[PDB]
Amino acid sequence: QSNAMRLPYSWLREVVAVGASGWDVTPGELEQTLLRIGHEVEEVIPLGPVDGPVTVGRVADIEELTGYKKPIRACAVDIGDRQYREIICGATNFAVGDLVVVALPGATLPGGFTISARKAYGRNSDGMICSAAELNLGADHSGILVLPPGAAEPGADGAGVLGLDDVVFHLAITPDRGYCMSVRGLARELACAYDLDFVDPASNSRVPPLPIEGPAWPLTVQPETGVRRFALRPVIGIDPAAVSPWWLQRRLLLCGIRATCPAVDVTNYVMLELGHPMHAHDRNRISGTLGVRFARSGETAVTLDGIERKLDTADVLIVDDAATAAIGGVMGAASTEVRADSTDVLLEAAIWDPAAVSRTQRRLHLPSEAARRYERTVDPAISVAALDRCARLLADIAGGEVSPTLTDWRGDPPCDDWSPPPIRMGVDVPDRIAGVAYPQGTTARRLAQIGAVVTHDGDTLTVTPPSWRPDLRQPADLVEEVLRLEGLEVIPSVLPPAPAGRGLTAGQQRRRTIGRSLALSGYVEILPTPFLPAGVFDLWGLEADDSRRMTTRVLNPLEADRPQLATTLLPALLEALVRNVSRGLVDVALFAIAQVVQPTEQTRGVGLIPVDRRPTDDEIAMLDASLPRQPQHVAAVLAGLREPRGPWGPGRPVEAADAFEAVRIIARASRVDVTLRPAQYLPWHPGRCAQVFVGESSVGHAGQLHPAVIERSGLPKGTCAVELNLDAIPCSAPLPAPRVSPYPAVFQDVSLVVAADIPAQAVADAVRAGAGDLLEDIALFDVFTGPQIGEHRKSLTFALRFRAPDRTLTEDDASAARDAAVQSAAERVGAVLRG
Amino acid sequence: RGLTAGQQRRRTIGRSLALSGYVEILPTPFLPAGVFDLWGLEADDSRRMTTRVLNPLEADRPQLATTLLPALLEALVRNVSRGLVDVALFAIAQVVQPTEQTRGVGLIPVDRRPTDDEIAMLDASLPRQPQHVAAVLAGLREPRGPWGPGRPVEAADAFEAVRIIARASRVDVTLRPAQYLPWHPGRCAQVFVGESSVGHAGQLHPAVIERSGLPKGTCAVELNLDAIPCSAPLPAPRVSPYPAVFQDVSLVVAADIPAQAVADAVRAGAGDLLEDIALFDVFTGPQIGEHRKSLTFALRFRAPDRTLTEDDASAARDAAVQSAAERVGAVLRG
Amino acid sequence: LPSTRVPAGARHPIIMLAEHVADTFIAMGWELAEGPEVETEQFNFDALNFPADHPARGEQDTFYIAPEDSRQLLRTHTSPVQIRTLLARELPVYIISIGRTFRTDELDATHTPIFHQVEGLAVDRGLSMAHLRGTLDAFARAEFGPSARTRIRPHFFPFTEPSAEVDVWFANKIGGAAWVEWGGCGMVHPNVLRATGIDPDLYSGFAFGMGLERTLQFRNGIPDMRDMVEGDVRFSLPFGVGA
Amino acid sequence: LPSTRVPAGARHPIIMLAEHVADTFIAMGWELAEGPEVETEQFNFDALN
RNA sequence: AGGUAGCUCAGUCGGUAUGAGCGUCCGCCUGAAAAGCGGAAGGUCGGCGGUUCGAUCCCGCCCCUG
Ligand SMILES: N[C@@H](Cc1ccccc1)C(=O)O
Ligand SMILES: [Mg+2]
Ligand SMILES: [Mg+2]
Ligand SMILES: [Mg+2]
Ligand SMILES: [Mg+2]
Ligand SMILES: [Mg+2]
Ligand SMILES: [Mg+2]
Ligand SMILES: [Mg+2]
Ligand SMILES: [Mg+2]
Ligand SMILES: [Mg+2]
Ligand SMILES: [Mg+2]
Ligand SMILES: [Mg+2]
Ligand SMILES: [Mg+2]
Repeated sequence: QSNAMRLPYSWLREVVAVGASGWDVTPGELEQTLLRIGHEVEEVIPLGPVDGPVTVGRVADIEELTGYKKPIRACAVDIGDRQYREIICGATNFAVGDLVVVALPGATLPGGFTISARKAYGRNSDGMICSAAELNLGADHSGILVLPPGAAEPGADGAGVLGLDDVVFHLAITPDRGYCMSVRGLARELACAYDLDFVDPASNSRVPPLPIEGPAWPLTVQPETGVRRFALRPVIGIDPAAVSPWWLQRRLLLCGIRATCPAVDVTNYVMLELGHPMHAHDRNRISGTLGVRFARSGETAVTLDGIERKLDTADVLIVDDAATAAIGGVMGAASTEVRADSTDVLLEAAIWDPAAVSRTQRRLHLPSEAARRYERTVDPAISVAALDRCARLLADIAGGEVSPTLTDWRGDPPCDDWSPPPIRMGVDVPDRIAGVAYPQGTTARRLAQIGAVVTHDGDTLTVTPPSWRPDLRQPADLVEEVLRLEGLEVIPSVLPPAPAGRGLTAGQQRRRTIGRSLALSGYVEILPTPFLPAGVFDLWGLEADDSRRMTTRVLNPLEADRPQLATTLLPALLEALVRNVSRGLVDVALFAIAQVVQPTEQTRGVGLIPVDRRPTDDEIAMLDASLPRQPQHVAAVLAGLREPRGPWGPGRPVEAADAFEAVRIIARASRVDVTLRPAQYLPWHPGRCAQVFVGESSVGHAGQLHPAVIERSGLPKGTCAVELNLDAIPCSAPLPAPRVSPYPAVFQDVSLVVAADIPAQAVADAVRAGAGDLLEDIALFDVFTGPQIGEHRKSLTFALRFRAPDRTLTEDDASAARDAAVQSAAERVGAVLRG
Repeated sequence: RGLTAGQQRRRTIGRSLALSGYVEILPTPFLPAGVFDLWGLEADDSRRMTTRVLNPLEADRPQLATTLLPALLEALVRNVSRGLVDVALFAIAQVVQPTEQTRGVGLIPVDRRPTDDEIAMLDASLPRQPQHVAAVLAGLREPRGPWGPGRPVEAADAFEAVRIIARASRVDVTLRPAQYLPWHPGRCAQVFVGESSVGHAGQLHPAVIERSGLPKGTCAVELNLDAIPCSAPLPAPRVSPYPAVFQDVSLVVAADIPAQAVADAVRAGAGDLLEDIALFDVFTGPQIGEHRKSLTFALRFRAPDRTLTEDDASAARDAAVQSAAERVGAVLRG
Repeated sequence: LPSTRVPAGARHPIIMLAEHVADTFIAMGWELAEGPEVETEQFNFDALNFPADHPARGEQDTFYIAPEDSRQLLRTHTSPVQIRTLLARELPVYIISIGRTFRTDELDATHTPIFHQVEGLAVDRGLSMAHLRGTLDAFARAEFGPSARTRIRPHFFPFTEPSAEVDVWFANKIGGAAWVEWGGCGMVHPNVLRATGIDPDLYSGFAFGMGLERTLQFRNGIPDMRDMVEGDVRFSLPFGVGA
Repeated sequence: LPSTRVPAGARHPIIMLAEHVADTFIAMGWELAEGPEVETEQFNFDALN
């Protein structure tokens, strides 16, 4: 979690109470205040609680019990007043006299764990020595909690020595507030919320700056690496045996940082307090002058963890005469690493280019507490301040001597001002944006609390944001500061009057009609995944040059074997059909209305277009033309029983004609006419497949799927499918004016014999073309083959309804029209009147 | 705020009936002459209490419709007489039903806003004008084609039109036997939503059909939309991914025990493991016995957290059989 | 006896929720805008004021499209329709957009890599945060009832300044009436206006975006989001035909 | 071959014209109001001046 | 440690896949079902390769799950 920020409430209150003595607030109210100003509190963790005899003790002896597999030891502990207890433990991270926390019988630990005197192993175990995890204090259960020397005398209450009345807040800081990645930032924000005086913990008013009488180390810097400031200050003669005190290790642990040697513990404590990442180097291991430079084409380098990493030409690293020292603000190597062997250190305080750090730490796949903050910009004005704070805190704990020499690099031009350029903004600009009339002077006061100096000049403010707020660049940024501090809840709710809209487009309206029509006809909509099943087109047996194989590919799919984006909706539908069938739902009709992705040769990437102006019309056309074609398709699949069984009969299985009807349902919903012509197009059955035309434009296919496809894909037998390209179906806005004659109709039937492969629709069209205007309706109701007809023939019988517009049609008039239809079918499809 | 729930429902019912083959007509409010005498209605039938127009265009048709069926049946006869004999029509329109409280209100002064009691007076004085939905069917419900000879209109097609309207209204509906002219007394259901009657459906009475010159077997449905309550459900369906167990049960009951009552008894005993129940066979014959019938249901059992075993499903099936035995006297088929 | 020879189907509940959302804004005079699912990085990120080589962009859960240098992707949100609308239409603009969005989140009970968002955009003379709040309240009252209220609190998005998150309060909720996180919103960033040729000193605007699967989850009480995306007919059919 | 076993019906053209008219005004922020067909002379004439 | 019929599982440690259960199909039963008996169909034994005259078995690499 790169945006996380953990810290104890006691540390926050301490920094805030310096400027406002006696400030204290409940954790619930503090949570609501942080949320009101825009800080997500992900979790509020109170420490403990403990009850009963939970006191700090001193181990008197450790008679190691041998013979077992695990190193079990018996320990005598003094709980104060020289009243010794007998406890048994299996931890091996403490020696005689180390300070530990014990839980005597009668005590209770988090949570619901009452300590009792139980017999275990060869001795009596009336109590136990607790770990950080068992006390709800840390996240380490591998070893027992051992306090640093001199934390508290034996007998003190454990709830007070550990501060189990404290609460630790876990916050998720938005990426524009990197200054809140510290106690300095968060404490400043609270002073703004409660209108309190704030003393900056990185201010020189706390302690005077340490003296500078000369450079601390030879240092050359390349200008194009992007580093804005680099500081060095040595601390000579540290005691390796000395460790960090309890108040420092406690706060460090509560912030998620494990303590190691005191030279590194101060670098992490200062980083958490002020926000400036701190790195400790071993001055004894430094050889020659230090240099900041880009890497070579293949210059590898090992880190402190021993992993060598191939660097890029854009990586910023520090390197001396020997080998590489560290990788910018990512991580340091093992060359200058501080160990128990070290005694002389050289602390570094550097601001690195955020973009450079972001690229390197992301490509090398290793974030860090330092990298997360450098990615979000660090206040360069406090480099030496945090350095002097870090050197003084180190010499105080390890018993060293702060060297009065300091190296500082402020760029090729010695930058003295670290504040962003000033911003001009009208005084009432926050008022107009918020819709609230703020009291006089609210904007200037709020912008002062965040650290900006403002100068009034009529109705225009000149705001110079502080150096820790590089996000404040435009008047809009300043507006956000005023509104979030005043509270967004004061903003009223007025409904804006929108002009007369035009409603839904014809395409949006058609998408609804198709959904309603298919749903009413028994189809269940699914949301189709765009990631194709693995090897679906090979299961379909598609040719190598089938256009559907030309898929767009995702570099980082959730499933490695499914990176291709769907060029057709059928695989997703068939996947959902198999899912339903495998769950016992075998009579299923599904549909989907979604776009596909069809790249062409013109599909490619477009380089960044400047965003300081509107892109040109050719640039807009470039971006549109570069994307794969994404037309809207409608598709459906059917398996099992189309009509269920009931008291009416055994139901009816799905047939290819049901897919043909789904086409006509879509056509009717689209108010277009449609013709179906025979076609061979996988994955459809070559003898049960229609290609769908609107006019002379193909728009899709329908019918029963190929039996070989069905078996290879594990589909139900007889599965049918339809897929149409909605964008190929033209929009129609007809204005019918039907002729409704009230005169009687004449009913006649005609039986026509044709070759068995003459489509019935062609015969009907020929009949219609000859019958003329008197023909009102024609309907095929019988298709017959047999010995009465002849080989390779079939007989079609149509019901004809004739009607005149101005008179009662006579039988002779209708028969003349029928004979003309028979003549037409004879000339066009070779029909013969049935005899 | 857009369309009200009632306006939106009126559209959904129109779309649903139109997609199911029904053609909407605009029904005339002037009743055909002597229509209720053709129906053989009793003298005290509430439908005879009509509002009357003083100056109708046709002297013999001054009464305003208390039901939508006469107008629909008139349009059905018009289509049939013009050679269009396979016809399904529907209408969504108000009727006019005066009460004893229906009377005239004298002129209220218009130099000021009328009082609240004056507004209530004017509203209360008008005849009740509830919105009804109605439909009629004659001839072939499914036409003939290369698939087969088609299927004639049956009373079950009117029952399905009820369920189409119920689904469009997002309400559950029960059909109970009833005798209510002009419907066939043996092929007529009264439609309930909860315990509230909302209309009738089925095949029209053969005597009504002959006296009215209607096609044989004509069916009809009429519902009072305003009696159907509005529903805004928020479903959260249980979707178990575990395998289902399929079992069939064949139950013998008396011939006049409604199949829905047997299914409800089976469902009540099967418990939560029962996911779906479907009747697929109704059988009578010498193998069963006189005055009896045999119903066979397909049962699909499924557990929410485990693969259901055959024994677990059979225990649920046996409990359903016991429930149907106690409630409708069902006997397991042997 | 059972009479349904043609069993009813069902439009998807997410689609029906989208339709109700669409109808709500159409009845307020707004219109529906559209955009493709495979989108350029120009519109998904750059024109929306996302910084480059920065965690606010690189740590987005983005599906990138081959090749490496293509700057093509499955859109992580419907906000690129803001750019497309402002480039295609004359001011003033009052639109919503509803479509699929893609994140690299594993499918589980509360996450789905493919979901739907409703985007809102209003650009006009004199628009303020109060108009944003009036629209959210009307939006909430239409999707959750007359007792629905909205809460707004500061947040961050690169394309809004100020930025906020929208919480919703509706009666008959889960464990009683309480605040549920609903979506994000804010005033349109002036860099977004300048990237489309709009004078920020003359025109202002607000935008918002809510996920439909999330909305359907806490409104209806759907425990497992897998049921919303797997296409089991048992999940859809109880919602009705949707005609 | 013909495949439509359930022939399509039709909502009335006047009703559909009404629906389009309604949708037009709804998209402008207007709403639909209703009233009975059998009306008092008070509202049909007198209150209308 | 294992991968074995469509699924779920035993076996076979170089020269006829020994087998079950479910499922599927098929007969008995039922007007037709379910359930039950009865029988049948059903196995390059994980891919890629060696070794060998010959590999489910032994050797190399890799997919897969706990
Ligand atoms: N685009 C944001 C939501 C958002 C839209 C518009 C303005 C602010 C926020 C998301 O996908 O989460
Ligand atoms: Mg959030
Ligand atoms: Mg800001
Ligand atoms: Mg004739
Ligand atoms: Mg004749
Ligand atoms: Mg079974
Ligand atoms: Mg079985
Ligand atoms: Mg990313
Ligand atoms: Mg063995
Ligand atoms: Mg065997
Ligand atoms: Mg065998
Ligand atoms: Mg067999
Ligand atoms: Mg086989």
